[PDB]
Amino acid sequence: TVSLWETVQKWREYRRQCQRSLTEDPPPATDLFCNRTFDEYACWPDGEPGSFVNVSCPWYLPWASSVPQGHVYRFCTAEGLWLQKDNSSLPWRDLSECEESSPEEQLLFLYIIYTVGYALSFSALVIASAILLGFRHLHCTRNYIHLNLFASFILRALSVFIKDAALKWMYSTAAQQHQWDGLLSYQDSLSCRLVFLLMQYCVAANYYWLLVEGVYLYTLLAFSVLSEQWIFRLYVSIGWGVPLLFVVPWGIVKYLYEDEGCWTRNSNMNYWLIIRLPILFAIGVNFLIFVRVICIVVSKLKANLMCKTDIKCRLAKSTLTLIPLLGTHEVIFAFVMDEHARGTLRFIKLFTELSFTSFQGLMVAILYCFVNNEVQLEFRKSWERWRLE
Amino acid sequence: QVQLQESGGGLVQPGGSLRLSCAASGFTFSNYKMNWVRQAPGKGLEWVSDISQSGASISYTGSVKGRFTISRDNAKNTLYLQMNSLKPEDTAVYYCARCPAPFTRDCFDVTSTTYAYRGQGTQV
Amino acid sequence: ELDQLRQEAEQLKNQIRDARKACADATLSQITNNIDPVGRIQMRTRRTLRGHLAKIYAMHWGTDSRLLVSASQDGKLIIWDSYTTNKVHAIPLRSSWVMTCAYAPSGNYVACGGLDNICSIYNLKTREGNVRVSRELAGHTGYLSCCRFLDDNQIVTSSGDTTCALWDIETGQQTTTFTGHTGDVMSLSLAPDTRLFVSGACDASAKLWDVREGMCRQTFTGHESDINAICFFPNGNAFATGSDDATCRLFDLRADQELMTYSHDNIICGITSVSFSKSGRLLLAGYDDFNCNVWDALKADRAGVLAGHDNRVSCLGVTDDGMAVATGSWDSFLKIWN
Amino acid sequence: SAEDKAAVERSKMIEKQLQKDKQVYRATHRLLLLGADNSGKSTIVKQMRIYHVKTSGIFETKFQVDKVNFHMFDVGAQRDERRKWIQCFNDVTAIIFVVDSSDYNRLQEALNDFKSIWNNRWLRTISVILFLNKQDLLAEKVLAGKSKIEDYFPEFARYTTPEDATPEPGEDPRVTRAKYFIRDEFLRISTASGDGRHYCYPHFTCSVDTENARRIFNDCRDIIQRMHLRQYELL
Amino acid sequence: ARKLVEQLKMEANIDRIKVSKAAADLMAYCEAHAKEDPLLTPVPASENPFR
Amino acid sequence: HAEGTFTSDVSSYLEGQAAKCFIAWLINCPGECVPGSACPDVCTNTCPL
Repeated sequence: TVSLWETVQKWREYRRQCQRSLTEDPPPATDLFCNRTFDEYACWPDGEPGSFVNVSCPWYLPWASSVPQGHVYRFCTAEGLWLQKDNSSLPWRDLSECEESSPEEQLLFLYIIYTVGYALSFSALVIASAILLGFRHLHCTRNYIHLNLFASFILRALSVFIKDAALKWMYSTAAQQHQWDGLLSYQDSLSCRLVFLLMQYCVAANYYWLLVEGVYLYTLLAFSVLSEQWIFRLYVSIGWGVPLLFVVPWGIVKYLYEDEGCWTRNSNMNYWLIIRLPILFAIGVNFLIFVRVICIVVSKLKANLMCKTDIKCRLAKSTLTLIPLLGTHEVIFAFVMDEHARGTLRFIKLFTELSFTSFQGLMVAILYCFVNNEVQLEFRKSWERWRLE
Repeated sequence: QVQLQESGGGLVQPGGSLRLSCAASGFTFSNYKMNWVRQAPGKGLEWVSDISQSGASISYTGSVKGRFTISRDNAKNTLYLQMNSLKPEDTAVYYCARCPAPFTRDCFDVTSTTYAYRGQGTQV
Repeated sequence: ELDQLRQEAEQLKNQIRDARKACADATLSQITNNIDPVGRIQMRTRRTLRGHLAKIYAMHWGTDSRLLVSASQDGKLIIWDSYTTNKVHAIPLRSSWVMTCAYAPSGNYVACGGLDNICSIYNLKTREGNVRVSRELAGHTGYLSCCRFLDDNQIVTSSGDTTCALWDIETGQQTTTFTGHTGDVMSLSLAPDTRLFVSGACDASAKLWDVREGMCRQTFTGHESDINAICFFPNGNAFATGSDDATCRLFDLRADQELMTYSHDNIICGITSVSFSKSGRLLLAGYDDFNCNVWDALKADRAGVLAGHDNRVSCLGVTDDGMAVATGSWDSFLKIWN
Repeated sequence: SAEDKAAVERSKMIEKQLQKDKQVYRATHRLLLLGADNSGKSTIVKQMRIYHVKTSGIFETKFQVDKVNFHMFDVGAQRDERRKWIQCFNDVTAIIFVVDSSDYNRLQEALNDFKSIWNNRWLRTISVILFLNKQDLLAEKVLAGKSKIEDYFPEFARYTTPEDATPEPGEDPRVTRAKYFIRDEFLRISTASGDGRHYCYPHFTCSVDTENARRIFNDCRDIIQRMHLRQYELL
Repeated sequence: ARKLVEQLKMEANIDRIKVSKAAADLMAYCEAHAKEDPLLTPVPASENPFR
Repeated sequence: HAEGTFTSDVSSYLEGQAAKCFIAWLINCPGECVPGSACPDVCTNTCPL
């Protein structure tokens, strides 16, 4: 995980040492011997004319420790003329001594899948928010929480898009050349880090709004009637401000200790725990709420002499409806930590979580703004009102 | 005007048969639910039977269940009640009451003491 | 024997029926097929008023075309300023089951009543400026269905015990009691002279009373269900009745016969409230299908619909100057249509 | 615009008071009490009055169970006809219906009133809590004999005690047979319309059972939970 | 027994007029008063209190 | 979450590839292994000239 900037700095130090050696060393060229030079890769001293003995593999290489005694070679002629290879302008040189696309197809596949899912979810949730706000009849506290959840999903999708764009800009050809020159690139900017801080905040806000949805449903089912005017403000504060209690500290820690490149890498897992732990707490609480709500539903179905044969079909439909509203699909691989996820298991976890979370926004919009009976009734009433003009 | 008239009744030996004809005028007889309410002497009004507007949903009281039968004539706006096997405790005044709300199944206050949509009644 | 009296009663009645038929020679439909039709009229909700917790069961227009009063089953009586949608008063009620409301023709008093069988009169104007219960009227053995302020000191009420009464605020007496109905008197309306009033009951009939005399003058039949509401033509010689049979009807006092009936096949829900316009050409009727329909008083054509309500429309009243119409529905909302 | 500012301030004060009243109104449950004259509903309302005007017309009994503050309305001096004023109670938490199980002669009449209440257009979504009151008299009647409930309802002998029955210990099979026969007679009309919009909760209240408030609280908790689950399309 | 008989006796003595005359009076009233009916003839928004 | 893990994996791979291309440009691959003479593996990647 050696960055390009570190390798560039090491090569700059190597070049400075090479320039110092080009002058301070005694001249062994008695008469038309080999000539010391620097081919931008390694220091080439004046050797014996008519020999191939050369220097070892240089440092500053990103792989570094690989056959330390290995030596790159180049032969001197009878007059030490750095014999030509295949009639070119570059002397013959053998590099097979310090020679150090599997993890690309998977990444491209995941990127395509989750980008498609997030675009579909963004469009569907924009339409759903428009539908919910347009009709004045659907203006309860539950629909307000639904609107907040939709806005959080939209913000998450937008942050993901901006993060992908910033990743594309970070490692562009122009940025790579600029870093080769030595001057400051996009990686040293401030908006670059703010993009990923915004992405982290949006993700945390999405998880905590799923938690708020679950908590509101549980309070409706279990507790008594509370002041909706005072409880909606508390729920909004919990959803939007609690992620600021562990996202801003994470950004501060990244600024102070582990800056690296644009806060995109997690070389230290302890600083990654700052974001990973509260989200896990939200997921666990939401799973407990899901279990309690499913128990309540199955208790309702198994009573009042209604239970004849449709206990399993209705329960299956209710569970499949409740799964995307809460963060329950993610509990399968949520407890498989990032440190212990390696090999094909890590790819399976990443694929499942990314794809399901990408399409969760579209699923929520479909199940709570299009198939909803109240929305369909509102549309029917609006059509009937328009019909008579 | 809502007018209901009943024909028949009288005095017959126990176990006999009687026919009651109810004539209704002043409203669309085919868009209403008609009920039979009887009141025994020295006793309050008691619901007997009801006929749905479509002539399908028909119910009777357990006292006369399986013995009293009804007929409706929406074209003639008349109702015919046929009874058989008269019992000594079946002597009462029968009124062909009408449910107030049209085009509905339920109807309240059919057995009211001062129901407006009730005929004079014929003693049986 | 009394059977002879019973048969002569209907004899002296059928004679009335055939006299009415003889006095009838032409229908309003034939005469009215000359005038240009009113045509499609579109009304838009200029202002909506929110704040009632539960369904709205009654309303009244103040005699200034600005102030509005509305009663809801949450136990709250609210007085609005229809121009600016400002809640002038928020009087809380003793009993939450209020079924009727009224506004005095002076702007000083507001009446209400309902399932508590008590007509409560509130004094809007007070020395300290706070609304207080000026008087409570008791004596009705049934739920109060409607009440109208005949004067600053006289009020006429109709209850569910098949009676109507005239009350004096300063003593809470029953100086005049109008009996004769054979069902729950659902609504009543005063003629624009404070001389006679009509009252429609659940017996599918309406009667004309006299506050000065005290007994019914004529009675009108023709309906096949409960008369949910009643109104009065501005000229004072006619009145329109809405019933649960989804058909409105027009009656005339001097003609003493049914004039013509408003009905349509598409609509099936019963009437809830009716109200004539200032010129007497438009008849607005509420419906349980969540919208109210305005029909021309002569040609019986659906000029338009005020479809803007999410629940049953219960109260509907045209302003005194005719500038606007306001409908209150069970969705706890009031709308001002123009 | 000083007068306009004063009017706006008055409207703001009134709106804040309206919100304060709205909280309390939404925090309480309203119940409607129904039953015949010989149903014992007066005794029930009297006992729950202490558990926690001449013409009248309506009554009130505010009893609190675990801080829920149920409002319980009993209709007083009103005419026999109830078709019109029953529309007022079209949005209540539940309707409590009390039946005299012992009175076989008027049992059928109670059945028709329950059927009319169930099938009413404006009470389609309102659940009903059923109280088959006067259970001790029903118990003593069958043991005392000379009752012959089969004549009124020619279905008793062609009927068996359901396996769902959970009779109290030390009680005769005949008494629980009759109890569940009457309960199923009501449940036959209960489970004949309404689909899954409103249900019926039957209970066996003997004469003075102090757990009536607990039963009402449990039934209202079930009703609210079912409503909330229906709003989320889970049920 | 007597109250209804007396009331119907009062109802019997009536001075009802022809329906056509009353109908014509109704038409005359609507024709005369239709000029100043805001609902029938939409009043322009300049003087309409409800903008 | 998975978004952060995927971003970290992608960024780490991209940084490694950028370092490999810097080394390849240092070698000057187009002129280095013309006659198949010890072709470096860093020349197989795609990046500026």
